[PDB]
Amino acid sequence: KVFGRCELAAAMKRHGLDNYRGYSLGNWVCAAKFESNFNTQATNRNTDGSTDYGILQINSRWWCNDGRTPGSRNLCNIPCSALLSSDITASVNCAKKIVSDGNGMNAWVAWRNRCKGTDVQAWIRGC
Amino acid sequence: DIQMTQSPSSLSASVTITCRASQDIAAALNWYQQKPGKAPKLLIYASSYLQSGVPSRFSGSGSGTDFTLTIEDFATYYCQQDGYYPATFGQGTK
Amino acid sequence: DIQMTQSPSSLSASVGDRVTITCRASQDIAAALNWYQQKPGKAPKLLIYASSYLQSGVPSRFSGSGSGTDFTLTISSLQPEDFATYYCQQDGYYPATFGQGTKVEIK
Repeated sequence: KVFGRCELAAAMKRHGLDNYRGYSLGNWVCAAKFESNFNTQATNRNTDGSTDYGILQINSRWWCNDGRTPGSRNLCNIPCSALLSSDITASVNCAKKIVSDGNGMNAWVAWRNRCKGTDVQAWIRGC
Repeated sequence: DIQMTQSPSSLSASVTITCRASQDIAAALNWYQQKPGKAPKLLIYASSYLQSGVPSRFSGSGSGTDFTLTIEDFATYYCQQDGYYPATFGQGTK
Repeated sequence: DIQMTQSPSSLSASVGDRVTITCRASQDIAAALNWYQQKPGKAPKLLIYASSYLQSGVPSRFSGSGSGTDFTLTISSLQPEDFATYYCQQDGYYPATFGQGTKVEIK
């Protein structure tokens, strides 16, 4: 599924990402746009051998288990083929685990370079 | 798709446009101005947030499903909702 | 803002021809680039989302590619109903910005 901007914000806010670890809601929406284009099924295979899955591009070497990725830690205790749902529950829940503090969104390079310090609230404006 | 119906479709006028969404879009409604064979230019974001450079005679209003743009400026005007996939435009007012 | 440069400005070709339109963003916008089709008398309509995702009902002769700064829309078999102006639009940074458009005509 491909989410709309306000559809994703509303979903994410219900799931408690609004201000999670002092990260305002626009941060997460901004990160999803660049990472997955709001596409719950985006998958991108990395030259490092891992693959990134879902609306939040969760990694197969560290956070989820795809079965084809050597050195698999699967710290979110969830198969990657579960992070591709139309419900974002599994993806939000793994994101909550990944970001353990106020530097945690730096887990997404796209957020780091594109969204950090900009007017992220722009992303929820009108919702 | 969320259908954006503008009215009226055309207007003659010498030196108020409506847009209606089929579904509740809250305030996620943008206004665009297009001159002939030119690209659309964004005038208003999120119902009423004017873009920098756009004069104050252009104001915007509304929430939910019924919205208004308020008026060199002979052009087509388009509403566009960008809160729900796929982003859609109304058919325009000339 | 981000400045989109689109080319060519117009083109004309024959039924069945392959045609390609390019869009260059003034900085890296990843895949946050859409293509709109505006038929005469009509509003712009989303044809391709995020560089390559075809919208439903759009025929498979249309496609798009690119990620970063340079993007392309290809019509693999031009048809008379494609008579339109095509716009790229980056929607990754506020405010959303359009290319200048490409009028496509069919002999």
